[PDB]
Amino acid sequence: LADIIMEKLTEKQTEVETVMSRVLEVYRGVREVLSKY
Amino acid sequence: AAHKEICAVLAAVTEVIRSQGGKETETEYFAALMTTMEAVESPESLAAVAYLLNLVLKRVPSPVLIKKFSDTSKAFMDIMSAQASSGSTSVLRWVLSCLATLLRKQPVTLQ
Amino acid sequence: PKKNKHKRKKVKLAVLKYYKVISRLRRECPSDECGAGVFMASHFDRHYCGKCCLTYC
RNA sequence: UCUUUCUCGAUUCCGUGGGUGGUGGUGCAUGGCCGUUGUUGGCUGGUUAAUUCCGAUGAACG
Ligand SMILES: [Zn+2]
Repeated sequence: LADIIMEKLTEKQTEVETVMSRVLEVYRGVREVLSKY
Repeated sequence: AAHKEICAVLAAVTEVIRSQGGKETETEYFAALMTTMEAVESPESLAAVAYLLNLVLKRVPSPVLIKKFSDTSKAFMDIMSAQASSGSTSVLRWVLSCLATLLRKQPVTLQ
Repeated sequence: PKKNKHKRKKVKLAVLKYYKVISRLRRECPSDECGAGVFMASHFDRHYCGKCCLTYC
């Protein structure tokens, strides 16, 4: 019963997933450059 | 956007989800999710079921609590030991909350 | 000290240097956006593509 | 900006006017709008000693 409940919970999680559905540093640097360029 | 909804855990879980199968309450959900609280240390899914059992546990299953207090307690000691060895916050916080609910409702009790 | 504006050099028959008579006298850039006519500037030490800034040396 | 040719193609660029002028400055009439000359109710997150901090987040009466 616990295994069946776990399978049902996994199916519910999959259904919810269906229902809901290095450059950062350099571009933050050029952001700080262009903020007061 | 989804927390403020009436169907969410804000209001309706506190009212109609406590009636597990039409009768409030059944810990068969709690005892069935042992396979999730065992051998799975994934965050943000343990926290959700911990929050849900924290809210559901308040609706007085008192003779069942007195009966399987041993099962709940051993489950909780393995939960706190694993979480203290791991070092998370949310799951520990609501397992403390459900400890509070269980000990308020009810030798090993001193432990 | 007045700054004079830059004037583009009006070169005579800029088209008439990439072809013979048939073939391409200059290289072709192998990029995705550029090709089949985007000729390749051949400077005395290098080659440049004038659209998407390709650089070979 | 000074060389060396690669590309974009009408999205143009040179000169002369005692001719206006417009991202102009300024005053008047001019339409809207503020302030100006009472009374009773009503929590996902990290953080601190701490209901600590930030962070999301209504009414009538004269
Ligand atoms: Zn090219």
